[PDB]
Amino acid sequence: MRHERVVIIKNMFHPMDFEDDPLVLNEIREDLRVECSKFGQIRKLLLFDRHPDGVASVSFRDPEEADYCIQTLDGRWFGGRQITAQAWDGTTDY
Amino acid sequence: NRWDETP
Repeated sequence: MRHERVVIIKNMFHPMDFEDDPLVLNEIREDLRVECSKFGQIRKLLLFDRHPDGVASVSFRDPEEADYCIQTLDGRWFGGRQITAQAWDGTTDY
Repeated sequence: NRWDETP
């Protein structure tokens, strides 16, 4: 084999963030899409908005694009949280 | 955007 194109990003939010502002979810989604567009063609972008670990997945067209994304985002700060970015393990669901 | 915002 698998040449991984999917990036799993964590700690981007906590689901309570969307409890009292119905606009934050779409703002975070767009923030991520705009940034990730610089790394490669996005095939699919998902926010797991009820996952307690603040998870998003970004699928790219090429594995090099996923690599560039992981290199740039892992350990970066987002909205006051330090995020992780890693290649999908191919098994875990969110 | 929220990129690079610290606590």
